[PDB]
Amino acid sequence: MDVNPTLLFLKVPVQNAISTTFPYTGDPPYSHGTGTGYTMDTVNRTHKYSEKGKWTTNTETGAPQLNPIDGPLPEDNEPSGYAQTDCVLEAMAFLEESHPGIFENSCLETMEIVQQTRVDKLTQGRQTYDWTLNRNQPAATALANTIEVFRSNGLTANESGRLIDFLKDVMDSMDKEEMEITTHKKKQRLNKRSYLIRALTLNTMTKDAERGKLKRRAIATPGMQIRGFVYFVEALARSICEKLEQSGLPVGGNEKKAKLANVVRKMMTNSQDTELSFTITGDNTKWNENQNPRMFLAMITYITRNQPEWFRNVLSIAPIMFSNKMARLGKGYMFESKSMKLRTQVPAEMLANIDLKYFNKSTREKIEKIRPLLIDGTASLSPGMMMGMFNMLSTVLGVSILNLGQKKYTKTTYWWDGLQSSDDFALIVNAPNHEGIQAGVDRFYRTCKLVGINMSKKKSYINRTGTFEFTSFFYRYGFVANFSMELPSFGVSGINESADMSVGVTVIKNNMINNDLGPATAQMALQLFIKDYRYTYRCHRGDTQIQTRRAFELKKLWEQTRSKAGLLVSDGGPNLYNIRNLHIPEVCLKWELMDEDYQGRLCNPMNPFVSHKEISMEYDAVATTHSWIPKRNRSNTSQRGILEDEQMYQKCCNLFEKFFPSSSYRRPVGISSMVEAMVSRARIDARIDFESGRIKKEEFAEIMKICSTIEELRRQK
Amino acid sequence: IKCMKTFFGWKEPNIIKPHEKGINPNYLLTWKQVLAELQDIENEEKIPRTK
RNA sequence: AUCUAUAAUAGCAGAAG
RNA sequence: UCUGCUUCUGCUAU
RNA sequence: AGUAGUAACAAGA
Ligand SMILES: Nc1ccn([C@@H]2O[C@H](COP(=O)(O)CP(=O)(O)OP(=O)(O)O)[C@@H](O)[C@H]2O)c(=O)n1
Ligand SMILES: [Mg+2]
Ligand SMILES: [Mg+2]
Repeated sequence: MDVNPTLLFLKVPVQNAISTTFPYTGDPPYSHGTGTGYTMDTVNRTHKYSEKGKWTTNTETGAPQLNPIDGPLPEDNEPSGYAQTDCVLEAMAFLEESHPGIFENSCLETMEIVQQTRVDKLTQGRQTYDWTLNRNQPAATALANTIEVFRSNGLTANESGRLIDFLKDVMDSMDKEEMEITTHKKKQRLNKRSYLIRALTLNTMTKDAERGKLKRRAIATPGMQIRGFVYFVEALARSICEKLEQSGLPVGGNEKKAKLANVVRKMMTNSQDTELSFTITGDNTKWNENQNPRMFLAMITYITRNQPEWFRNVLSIAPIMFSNKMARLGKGYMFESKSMKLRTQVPAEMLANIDLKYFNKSTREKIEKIRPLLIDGTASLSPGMMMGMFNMLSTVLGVSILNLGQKKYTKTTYWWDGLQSSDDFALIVNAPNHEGIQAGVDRFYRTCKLVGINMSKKKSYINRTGTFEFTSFFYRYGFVANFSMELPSFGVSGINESADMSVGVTVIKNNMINNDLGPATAQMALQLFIKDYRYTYRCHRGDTQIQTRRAFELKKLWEQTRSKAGLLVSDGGPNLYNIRNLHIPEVCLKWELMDEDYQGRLCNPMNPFVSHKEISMEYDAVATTHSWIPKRNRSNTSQRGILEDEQMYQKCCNLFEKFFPSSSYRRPVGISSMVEAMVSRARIDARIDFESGRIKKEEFAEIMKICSTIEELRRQK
Repeated sequence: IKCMKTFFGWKEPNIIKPHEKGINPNYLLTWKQVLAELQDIENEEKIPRTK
């Protein structure tokens, strides 16, 4: 017998065993070299889908920009970026007509959002392009560098702390004759065009650890001048998506499954009995490369009708900046000579003035096709969205096309509705016969073509209503469990012993709750997690023979302890977990069983493995000694000048927390400097203390004198 | 070392199916070196955690 | 009965597009 | 010159 | 050589 696992589908429906088809036990594919190839190929595809558009030269950056809007209607079924503005405006108008007041209410909530949001929001980002260094940096570091450069250039509206004031600072920065960068101290001066190109740049990197793809692709990260505007636009689009029944966003998880099930259920209820009902499991092809920023500007302009003009402007800036964006090419390439046995790095900035003899066929073609767009090591990319930068606005566009499917708009016997999550979509078509179904599908496809949406024909299929797939959720008369997708969440997390126990047990319990993890498999998952935990942390049961550096101390503690069942697993104790007590932490689970001296040692108030805060008297520690801190190795470049800046930053922040007790519980607000706030707090505290009677004459005088000394030092350095 | 001692029947190693793109004498010498260093740190019976 | 929300600390990890 | 955006979920508290 | 797969590793300073 030849074993064929796929033959199991001959009896078990594919949905009820979909977990088999997800091979998430092996490592995911990574990229190894540069991402310049994928970046250039993305730019060339974007300009190929819009090649019949109009070419112009940007008077501000000098970049060739392609405009495919209102271009010739497509003649074939290849992806097209030729969205018609009148069709997009009609889709918006009919979405507002079908849901009266959606855009007005969304604009009110977004006005509140825009007026209250702080600049600190921008620090909630991951790796960000930093134009001051022309490199990727943490979002908070990039924002701090931007604020420092803006301040040294006389731009200080961001001192208000509001995001919109920082956006005004960005707007004013885009009008300066020259930008001063002060490194460490080399004083560089960018001119208007160079600073402008750096401000409209999105750094490009290759996406790593991605399942389901044979070939790698490029992702983009914008700078700080783009992120605030994109945040405001995405907030407006999220407010809109929240009010739409077809939107699969921003709902996620169990709430998303419930919404999808209820909406599909209502759709099947609305469909009359004599009607034929079909469902398209549909993907859209080249979604981000055919989403035009000009159509996003049209959508925002229609959505913000009759709003204050400042609001329309601040919402219009993101599509404008994305219409004039530049894509940084990346790291370049690497060249090898076998005969000379040497290798060298060729930067991307010299890919326009390099000889094409060095490259293979396809890379030479890429460079030849992309050379007219190269400026300062970036490529002009007017069309496209550059990989999920306006997820919610493109969701709104897709939902508008879905909304165009009611019988009041089709004016025929067929109609359609469905679900839209950015690019993914489930389309339910109803019609009195099969010809009507075909006509409705053709009309939906062509209407999508009219707005720059291209249904992937090779990835989409259609069947009688009742089963479909939407955003990796498989629906067979109801959504099925897919446990494999949550498989990489099982294991030792690497935080510390306590946190790893908590995470392992909690993951097992939540997988029992959400992903149909059965009780026997849950017990076996518990056993496997305890094995992996004991291996990782060298904390095998005291009464064992495994030889490790920790085993002697564990044997001593084991033989020392009367009640062994109270010892934590990290202390070589037994595993008392079962299905009953997964929701209970480990220290609480066996608190009754602990020996008194072991319990008073594990939870000692003067625990030396956790940090202690001053009130040299300190607060008592509560955590156990298993909550230690892992050494983080961060030691070979020239970027070692920031280690001292960060150390002094930390010193200042600890002093501030000594003056402001709630600063680390909630984010502090204030336009005053740190010294001013701290001195005023010290003064008012000394006053209400001398008054209430905790300090005397002389201590109050001394505090007031030190405050006056600090204030004359801040005025007189 | 103990599991190897359970086997009697060692011969002089010779190449039976060569690696057509490699240098096979290097593989023969690598196996001989593994045997020699095992005999070395066994003759010592001061067997470290790593050799 | 409602409850992302008559709501907003932050970081990390998993998944999805 | 190298883990982006968005959404959800879980854990933790420099 | 090998890993690997559209570009890299097979140390670097
Ligand atoms: N990591 C990710 C994955 C997806 N996305 C967003 O989801 C879209 C569809 O991805 P997708 O992966 O479905 C496109 P694929 O099906 O591979 O190819 P095709 O375009 O030829 O059809 C992208 O264009 C981005 O907007 C993202 O922002 N980050
Ligand atoms: Mg789909
Ligand atoms: Mg896809």
